[PDB]
Amino acid sequence: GGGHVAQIYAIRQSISKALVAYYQKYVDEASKKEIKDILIQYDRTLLVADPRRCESKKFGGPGARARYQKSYR
Amino acid sequence: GRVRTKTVKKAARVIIEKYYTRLGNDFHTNKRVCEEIAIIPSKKLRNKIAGYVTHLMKRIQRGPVRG
Amino acid sequence: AVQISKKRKFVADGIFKAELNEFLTRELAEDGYSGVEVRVTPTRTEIIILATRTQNVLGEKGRRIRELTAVVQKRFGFPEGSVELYAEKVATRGLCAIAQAESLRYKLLGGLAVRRACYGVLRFIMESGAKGCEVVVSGKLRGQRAKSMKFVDGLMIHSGDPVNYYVDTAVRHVLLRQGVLGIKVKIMLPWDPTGKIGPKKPLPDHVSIVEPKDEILPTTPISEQK
Amino acid sequence: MLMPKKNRIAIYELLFKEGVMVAKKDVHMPKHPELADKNVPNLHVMKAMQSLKSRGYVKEQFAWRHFYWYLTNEGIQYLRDYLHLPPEIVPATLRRSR
Amino acid sequence: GHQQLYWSHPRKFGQGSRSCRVCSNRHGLIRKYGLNMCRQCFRQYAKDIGFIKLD
Amino acid sequence: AIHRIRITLTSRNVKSLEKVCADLIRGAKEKNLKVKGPVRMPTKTLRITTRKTPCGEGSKTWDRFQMRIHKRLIDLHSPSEIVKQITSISIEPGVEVEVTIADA
RNA sequence: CCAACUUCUUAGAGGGACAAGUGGCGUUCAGCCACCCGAGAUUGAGCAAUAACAGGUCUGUGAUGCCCUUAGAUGUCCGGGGCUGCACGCGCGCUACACUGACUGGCUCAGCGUGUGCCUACCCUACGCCGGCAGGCGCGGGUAACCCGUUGAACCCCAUUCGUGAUGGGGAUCGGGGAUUGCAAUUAUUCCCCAUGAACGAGGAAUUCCCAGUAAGUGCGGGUCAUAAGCUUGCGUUGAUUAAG
Ligand SMILES: [Mg+2]
Ligand SMILES: [Mg+2]
Repeated sequence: GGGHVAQIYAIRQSISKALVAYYQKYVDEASKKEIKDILIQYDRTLLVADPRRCESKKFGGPGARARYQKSYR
Repeated sequence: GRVRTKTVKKAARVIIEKYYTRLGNDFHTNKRVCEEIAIIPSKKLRNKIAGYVTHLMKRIQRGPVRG
Repeated sequence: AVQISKKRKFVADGIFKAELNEFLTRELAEDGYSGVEVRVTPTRTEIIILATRTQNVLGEKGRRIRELTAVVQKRFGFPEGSVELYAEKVATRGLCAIAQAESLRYKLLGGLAVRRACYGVLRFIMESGAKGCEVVVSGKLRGQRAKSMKFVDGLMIHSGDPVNYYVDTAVRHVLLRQGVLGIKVKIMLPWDPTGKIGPKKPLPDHVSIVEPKDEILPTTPISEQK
Repeated sequence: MLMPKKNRIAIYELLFKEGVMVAKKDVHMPKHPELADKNVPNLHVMKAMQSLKSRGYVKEQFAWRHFYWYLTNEGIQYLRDYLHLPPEIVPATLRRSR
Repeated sequence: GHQQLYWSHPRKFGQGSRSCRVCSNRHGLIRKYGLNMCRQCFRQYAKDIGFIKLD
Repeated sequence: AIHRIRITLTSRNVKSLEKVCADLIRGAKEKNLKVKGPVRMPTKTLRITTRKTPCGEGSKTWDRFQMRIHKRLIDLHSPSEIVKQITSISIEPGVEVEVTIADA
């Protein structure tokens, strides 16, 4: 799924939180909170997901918010 | 947009007067009290009544609200 | 023969269900008809007519039952009698909206005043345990130009999706001497049974609070070992 | 219409062996469906049953596009006078059922 | 008359032959899923089919 | 005998087929058979759209009717003499059940 | 049983967030603003009141009143034409005016959805072999989380060629040939090839749409459809700027 840059943010997200979940489960959480320190204060959106989505088209214009041109005369 | 409606502000005064001793100043416990004690039709106004009931529980223990 | 897709089966009995509801309305208009309920089986299927006045679909040993399974047979293509009607008196006779919409259909054909007849029926629904209703008569009343009377009496919601099952709407037509009249009855049903006569699933704009108990024994203690 | 005699007997005998028939208002179909064997198109079934209504012996309504009828009891005592059948030979209008 | 050529223009492919299921229009019909109803006709039984809305 | 059967169930409404799901679940497991669970094939939503107006006058409105059909599906193994008490323990007008042929 | 599982795929029940926590503002009243934690501290839309309009629709309706017509019929059918006619004006929309691009070749990643008919007879098509191309041929699945389909979509990415030129930008116009749909392609139905290469160099007064997965670029699937999208309706992608008298 995805695209070209929708995927490379998806694997960046993935292998960032991959070893964090290996470090909750096979090393201590002191070092997990250590590696979570560097990841969160440097542009936090790695291991927390991006929530927003498509926000669907409506029935009076060519997309979600765009509308057709009105003609008064 | 936060301003709370009438039927939530109506239904809180019927609860907290009648069950002042069966409560606390915790939202998540009083959430469970409000479903037990009166039939709420859906979850959204369940914990939205409970929020305003807790908004009075940190409050009517201090001053003369209609208590 | 060969078999079609599920997406065309569900519309096929969706459009089957609408058609006989159209004709039986055209056929049993005079009876307090009020709908159908159909049961499809790999046996004798079972249509039931919810007519109030159940006599007038019967003749001498079911005249207008047997042919009204035969007109359904030789139209839709059933096998030899895998479909049957059953007439069935509906409870709360004037509380389902279609019934008295068909009643005041024929009560306007006798030549009454509209205000006399509607105050007949508006007092008839609201005596019948209805929490609220309102009835609209539209068309050519006094004058060349046509106007519209409405007779709101009772409480009635208008928006949200719970104007789907607290209410029912019925729209019917009455062919009078000039033009066509318009009938439009809507009735709000009581929550009361959690069951038969009304809807379940209470209306979300009110909180049904209950009392606390008798508050017995707050005093100095007691115990029993048993 | 123009009433071919051997065809009208075939539409009457189906209208006599029960009290129903379900012609459909699309007259440009070559083959009437309930008959489908004795080479009748839909115009023959229309304009014969239309002859009956003005005498009153049959009684109709109309569905979406189907053009149903019912048999008034005067129609039964006429259909015996066309088909030479005694007042023992009856339709299914009276009772065959339980 | 003279059935050699009466209904001869071939009612086949084409929207002069597709029709409305309810009471015989041929305009704006819905052949989706094999319903065969004109747009005006479909709305009245809308629920009677079962196509409820978003709500 | 001995067969391999598959029973299907689908409807417009979901709450009715939720109960018919669990009822045949308990109706095999009261006769202590072996069941594989209710497989969740996705919901088929068809979204036919009309222009809401009879004429051409308006401000270009549209309405979006839709019908969501839900479908669920269950295997069993038992012989097919008891296809009657698989059929006739529920009537339920709004559901449409099928049983796949039992040649295994 | 010649393996264990639900993390993604998918639904179902349920949990979840309320402006409760924290400070500040405020009659310490409704509330407002800052952060704490959190996936989320306003997701998008549908039903939408009273009372109206001489708004629209009698050319959907076996809904209908009135009036007209009723056989040298406005009823009905077949045949050809017509709504497509062009001195001109106006309205939605599609392409372009390039170098942030056009070519050529690599390279690559989506979601919604529809698919063979009671009548109605024409569906999506993978594969194989013929052809520079539309297409033709046999052979098979699919009434469908089964087959098409891990839907190898476009923009874009990268390597070459092209260089400020009315240019290989741009494709109107038009001649000739070639294939399928069909009862019939001419007034060109569409598609393909070769050739022809017009304005157009960022647009006057004026005016429209829009504020975050937003505009906008970009393809895709429905609807209509025998053959058909410059439309509309949906989806994905890349993603910002600012009266008790
Ligand atoms: Mg009409
Ligand atoms: Mg330049």
